[PDB]
Amino acid sequence: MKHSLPDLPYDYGALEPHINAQIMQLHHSKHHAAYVNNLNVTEEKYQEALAKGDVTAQIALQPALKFNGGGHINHSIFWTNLSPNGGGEPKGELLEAIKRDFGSFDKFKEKLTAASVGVQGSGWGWLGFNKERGHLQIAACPNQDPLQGTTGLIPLLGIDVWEHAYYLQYKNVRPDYLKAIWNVINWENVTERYMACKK
Amino acid sequence: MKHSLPDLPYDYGALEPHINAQIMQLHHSKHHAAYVNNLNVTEEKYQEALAKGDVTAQIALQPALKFNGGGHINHSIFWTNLSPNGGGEPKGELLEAIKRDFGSFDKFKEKLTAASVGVQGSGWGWLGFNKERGHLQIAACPNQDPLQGTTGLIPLLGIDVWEHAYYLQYKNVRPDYLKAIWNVINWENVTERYMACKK
Amino acid sequence: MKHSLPDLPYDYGALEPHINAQIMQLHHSKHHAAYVNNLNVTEEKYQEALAKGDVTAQIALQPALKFNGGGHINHSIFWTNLSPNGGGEPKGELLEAIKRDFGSFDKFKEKLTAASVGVQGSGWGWLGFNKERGHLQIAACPNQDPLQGTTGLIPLLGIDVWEHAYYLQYKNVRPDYLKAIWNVINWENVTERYMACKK
Amino acid sequence: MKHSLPDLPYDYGALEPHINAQIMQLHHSKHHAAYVNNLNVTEEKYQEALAKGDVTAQIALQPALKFNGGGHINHSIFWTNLSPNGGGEPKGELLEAIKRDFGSFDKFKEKLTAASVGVQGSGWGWLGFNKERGHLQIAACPNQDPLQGTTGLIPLLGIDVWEHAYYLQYKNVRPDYLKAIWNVINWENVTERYMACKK
Ligand SMILES: [Mn+2]
Ligand SMILES: [Mn+2]
Ligand SMILES: [Mn+2]
Ligand SMILES: [Mn+2]
Repeated sequence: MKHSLPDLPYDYGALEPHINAQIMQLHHSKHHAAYVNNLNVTEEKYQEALAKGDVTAQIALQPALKFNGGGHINHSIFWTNLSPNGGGEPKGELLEAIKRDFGSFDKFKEKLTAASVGVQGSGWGWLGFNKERGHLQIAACPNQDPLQGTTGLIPLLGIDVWEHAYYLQYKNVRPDYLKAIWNVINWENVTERYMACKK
Repeated sequence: MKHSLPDLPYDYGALEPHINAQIMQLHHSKHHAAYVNNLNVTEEKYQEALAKGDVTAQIALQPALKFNGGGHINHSIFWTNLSPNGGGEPKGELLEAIKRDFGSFDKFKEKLTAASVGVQGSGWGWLGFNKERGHLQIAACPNQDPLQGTTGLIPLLGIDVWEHAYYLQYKNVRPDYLKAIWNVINWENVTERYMACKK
Repeated sequence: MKHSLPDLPYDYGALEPHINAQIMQLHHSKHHAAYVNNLNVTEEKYQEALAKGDVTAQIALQPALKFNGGGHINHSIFWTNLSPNGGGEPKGELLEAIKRDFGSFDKFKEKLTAASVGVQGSGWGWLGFNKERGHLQIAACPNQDPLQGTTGLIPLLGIDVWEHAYYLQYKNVRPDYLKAIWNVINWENVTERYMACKK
Repeated sequence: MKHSLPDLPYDYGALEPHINAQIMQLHHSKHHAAYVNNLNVTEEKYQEALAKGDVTAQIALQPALKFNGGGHINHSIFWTNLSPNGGGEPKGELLEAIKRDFGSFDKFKEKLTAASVGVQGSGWGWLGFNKERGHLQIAACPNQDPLQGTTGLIPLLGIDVWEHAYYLQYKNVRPDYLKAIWNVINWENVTERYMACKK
């Protein structure tokens, strides 16, 4: 059905000094663009194999489908999770859910930071919503494996810990990047995603 | 177009005493039948998701697509790899390739046996053809991961080491099953698959 | 110090008609016995590699360490999770936690059944305790990957869905085995494991 | 047995302009150093669990052992695979093996480049020696999974395609990094590793 690179909801430098403009521009215009481009190529090749009934070709295409498809899913959410007007704490029912499920907002930040810094290799840290249990949940995903597609949790807030998300600015020091990104979390967007999870 | 369960090319009791009739009937009429049906179900849900551009739904279906699709691929080859007219050693160029790539037929049997008995959990041992290198190659695959779809090798001979392939007759002693199955290998079919790889 | 095969706490035929005596004897005296012995073999080779600083040899041994070590861990819990005095529903705080975290005992049974029947290939379904969140949690594990070692959840109740756990009696119909096993769950043991988690 | 960060066999700027000095210094003094440091911590924790017979703790430590242990193995080989005096083509039996197993030196470069650029996420491209088959073989490894520990192939030449190996200089354009690194391949070292594989 054709996938497209979404416009960034802000200027490439809007998240400075926490994530610099060179990273944002590369991350959106090169990395996410490649995922979209390679996803469209892979989807067309899957339509051919499916019409041909070639199951071997379908299975051979699965790694590229999950990698680029997950990449598209994850980054499309990620851009909306950040804002130049972000930072601080959420309000209302989301903040109450965070206190109820994690103890406090500070304890939640520790848990999500720990999950993000604990990713060995490329991956993502996620705050998600468990619809079956009706409460928040933190999970980590490898490479571009998307949260809902691989675990069923509804994504609320994602932290990209691929090296291209921080290396130009923070080099190997991923914890400095994790501390900085809290200043640009768009809690308005995370609240919207949380409210959508409830009828 | 759909996928269908192939008829077994021989009687359910044709491979006794090496593989008994209760195993052959369950393995074909229950296990393979389930894979083919569930593959068609999974493909239909993927057909819908692909047209809808729902990448999350596509990625969520990948485990079932590889598992049932691989199940169909692997067992369809497996039935042709066995025959009451089987056993012994291959002839002609396949035997020459085995001696060239593995040293001898007996050395090849140990390597394929070792790969099959070495599967921890469910899986398959494979003799394949490496098209890029132009020679034979042995590999092991977990669960129903199909050989060509996951490694690119062209399948020539597969050994199913799922417990349902032997447990009723050999119980926990997988090596006893592996010793017996050499008596029913259809080297005519494996030779046909090998000759198709070279041109 | 070594690891040893624990005696089964009941007769091999004590769980009939739900799990027959041939399965119980093979499962304990053949399968679990193999895991314990091979675990001790693998640990000794790792003991040597660790003292030698041979990291390649250590890493090569990890699949066998997790597989046989998990095999020992999982089955040692499994035997205590079953009893001829089992069946029915738990009492006290465990039942209260089940109702609180899953809605009802019946809803909990479906979720654990769904996780167990959903294992593609060999594996286990688990009811566990999340120490960080302080509540119950269901998870599925592949092959012999143990629950606490791979996810941190404390094991309370495990359902072995390897084919050797049911095939002789129920053949391919894993749901028939899952329905039967609820009749022999030792809720006294699961309650003991749950109460140890809270302090 | 205590692991230590090996000295780099050359100056941090010795591989310029192909890999810049900032990358080499970060790669050796920060990334490899961390692998060594975290490996030593993990090994000490494994000795405690092993003496305690805590198999759960051993299995929980396996990801960090493979990650940091593999990281140490892979980078220790990598530094020796490069040299300011490198580039060009190998001579003697290694060059003959490359021509025999891959067709030509240029075709081999294409195959190893393709394997390296094909790594989705973090990982490594390897030219290895298959001792059982007695010929060269190309393989790719995810994250820090070491070649010999996970596949049995003897490592001859490794290409690190983690983003920290090239991103500061080449950004997202991994193919430009792969083309440049051929100018500093230490074929003297690769030849030594190849000759050691033969009696
Ligand atoms: Mn990214
Ligand atoms: Mn089968
Ligand atoms: Mn078992
Ligand atoms: Mn590196």
